[PDB]
Amino acid sequence: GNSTITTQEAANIIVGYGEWPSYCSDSDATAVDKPTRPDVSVNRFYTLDTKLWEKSSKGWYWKFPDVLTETGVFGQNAQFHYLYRSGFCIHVQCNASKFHQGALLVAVLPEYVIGTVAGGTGTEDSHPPYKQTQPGADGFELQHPYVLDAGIPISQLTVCPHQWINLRTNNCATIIVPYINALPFDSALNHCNFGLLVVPISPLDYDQGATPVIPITITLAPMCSEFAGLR
Amino acid sequence: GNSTITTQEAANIIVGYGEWPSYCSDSDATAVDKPTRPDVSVNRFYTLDTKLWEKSSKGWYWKFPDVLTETGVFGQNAQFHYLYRSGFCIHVQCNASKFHQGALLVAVLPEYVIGTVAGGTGTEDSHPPYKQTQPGADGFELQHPYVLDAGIPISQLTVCPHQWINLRTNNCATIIVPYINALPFDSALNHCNFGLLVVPISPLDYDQGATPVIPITITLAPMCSEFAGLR
Amino acid sequence: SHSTAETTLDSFFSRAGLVGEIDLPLEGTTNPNGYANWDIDITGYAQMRRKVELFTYMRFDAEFTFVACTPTGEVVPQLLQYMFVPPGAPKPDSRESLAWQTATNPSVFVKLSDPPAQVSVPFMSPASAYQWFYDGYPTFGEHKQEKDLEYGACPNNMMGTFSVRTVGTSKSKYPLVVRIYMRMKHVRAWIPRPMRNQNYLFKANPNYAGNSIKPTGASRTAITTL
Amino acid sequence: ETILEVNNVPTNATSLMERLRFPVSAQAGKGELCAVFRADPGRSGPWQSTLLGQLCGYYTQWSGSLEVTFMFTGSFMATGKMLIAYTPPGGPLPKDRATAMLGTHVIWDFGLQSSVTLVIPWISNTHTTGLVSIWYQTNYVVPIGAPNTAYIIALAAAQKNFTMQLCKDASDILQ
Repeated sequence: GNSTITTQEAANIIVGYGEWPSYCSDSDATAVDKPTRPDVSVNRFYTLDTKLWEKSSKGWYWKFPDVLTETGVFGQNAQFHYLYRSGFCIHVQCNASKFHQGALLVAVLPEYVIGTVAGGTGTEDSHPPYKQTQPGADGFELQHPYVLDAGIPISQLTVCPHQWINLRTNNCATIIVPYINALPFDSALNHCNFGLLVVPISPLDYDQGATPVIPITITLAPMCSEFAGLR
Repeated sequence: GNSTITTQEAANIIVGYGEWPSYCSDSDATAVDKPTRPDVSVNRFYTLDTKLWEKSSKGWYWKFPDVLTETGVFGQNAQFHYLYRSGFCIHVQCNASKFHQGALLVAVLPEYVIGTVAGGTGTEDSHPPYKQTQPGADGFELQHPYVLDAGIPISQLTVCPHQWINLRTNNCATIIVPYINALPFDSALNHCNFGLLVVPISPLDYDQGATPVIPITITLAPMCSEFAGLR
Repeated sequence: SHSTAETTLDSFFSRAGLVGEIDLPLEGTTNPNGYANWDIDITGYAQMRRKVELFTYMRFDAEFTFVACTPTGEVVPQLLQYMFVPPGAPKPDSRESLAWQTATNPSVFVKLSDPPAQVSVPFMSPASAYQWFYDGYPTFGEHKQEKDLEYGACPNNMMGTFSVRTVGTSKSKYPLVVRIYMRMKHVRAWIPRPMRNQNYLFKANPNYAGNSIKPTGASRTAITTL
Repeated sequence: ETILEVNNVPTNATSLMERLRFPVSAQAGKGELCAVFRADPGRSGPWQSTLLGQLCGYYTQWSGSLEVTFMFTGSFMATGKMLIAYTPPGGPLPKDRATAMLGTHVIWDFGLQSSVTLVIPWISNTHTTGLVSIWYQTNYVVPIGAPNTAYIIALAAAQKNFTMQLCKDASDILQ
């Protein structure tokens, strides 16, 4: 941790599926290749940036690990290596005034396969572009949110690991996510293991004050990263 | 308590006269038939309703046990029965903003014999109507406040059991009242054993905000009820 | 107390549903040469896709049963052949192909007069479990435009193919239809997802009708009415 | 726990998201009825938004206790008390707030508890539904510069004593 900022942390922490991230056992590691375990250098607190929440906004999503694939040592140690394995520590911080009000749904959904409009009837056998499906650092903004842009209702999204951000109670959510995939090792650039989801359910509002845009900061850091083949 | 909404209990509680409500011992109770002690079903938290406090309001008062005589099981176990005994647990709740201001005097006055105007000179040997003397659940609004509508100065009311509600410190009053009467057992409909008094002393005020009316919720529940004659 | 046996995955899945209808007429374009290759999918039992998409990763054995008959339901003295083509193995291109004799792909020889053919198929994926969702791309490179059809496609869920014959050499004397029934066995599921709420548009692709988005459930006239 | 769509407005397909939230505003008044829904998940339709309700769609008969967690999404400065009342099968919704009191009810404040949770004692399916009613105990109190309108999210789920009993299949197409 290059900058631990105390947020008066409490039992807000939410283990993904009750499984703390762990290194692949070498009996589990179906390889005689030396698995590169990259200590602290990449385990640092990577803070993506800030997105501006306004009452018209619909939501945002990231794709792990595509978010960080071009973001620092972790990024370079992912593009270069052939096999990748890791967990994460998601700290979505939304700090707003005591006079603001709202609710975000920070949630993590494994294998967030995106479905986008193919035509209002489905006139096209279309398919979402490299941009939309692997947005990376900027993150991508949802267009249809009731359906999670995947023929999937958000009303039950909370069946996934999730942390509420009600502006009257908390300003910080803390989700840690273990590596989840059929294979112990998959590609880093190609198989986005899971997706971070944060959607304003109860929309923001205010008497017209001096600030109309609430920040949503996502800080995150790998837990037990792991790489194998080199370049 | 069917819905104890924790307000984090505090030393606002005020024993009547250092006398906790108690069942009348039958050595004290001049009766040989078994006195009906009506379990929890009637000890439930009766919440009258909410009165809207506005800066022109002068005060309100209720009459025990006239408040509940027609409101639920307790009312039914009083109108039917001939003799009645009980205490009460008064929980006056006033929830307002931190920008509002005012001060209430929640007070309990035994035998609140009401006096009404006899004429601007005193033209009438009049006597107050069934409504005013027994307003019941809805409650009655004071007309003359400095005098407690009984030739009686409110400036000394605090000699009665009382709890202040300053909006900068507290939002809740909690008075418990033991049965106080010359007789151990009296009628429920005819002798209003005492009266609840809640009068704004330091008046409400505000620069024109978004709320001009502060609510006053009154919850109450009997303590040591006791009934005798049947129908 | 009661029992949570029917709310188990096996009770929820272990019922054989119709997954394949194969028409074998004597004249028509439907099946001219007389053979059909049926790529296995756990759909067909249409109501299965929503169920099976409750989870992300799944694992199971499969039991296939083969009911054969004429369109009248008449049983006729025909000797059919059900041949199973495992993944990767070459599928038959025509009735005279050597694949029908290539005994690396198991094949069942049943008469239509005999009761339905039955046989069990083990878990076939190279992966540790089936995926109904592969949020990404399967290849390891390139940038070309038509890579989008590859998006969301996991080949590892290739369970194989069933091929039906007459048998040869000369064409049948009877109009035939075979029904394939699939029942799951030893079901293990994993990552649970919110259940599908919009009508399906494609296969192996979770698209939704963009202009016609209906809410998940029925609606009412006002919030305070019954 | 999953989100309970109590609010129903489909025509506004662009903003179907309104279905997840209560409107509660200062233009209301004491005893005014905020919202009301039934306490049977298998039937359409406010429970159909729940993961529970649609799983039940795959089953025929069932029985158990339910719990509905309400979460207040207003500002820190907003206050006001709301009455949630349960009225068991048989017998209609109470005429007014007072008559909701005599039955099992819950006095909910936004001041102290941002999230209150109601337990539905028992509902079986031996073949009316039961009835959850939410009332305005008080005014909606808000200072200057604070929103006169806020929203509530309802989260519902069943408890471990819940069982589904007979298997059925639903209504969603292929292709």
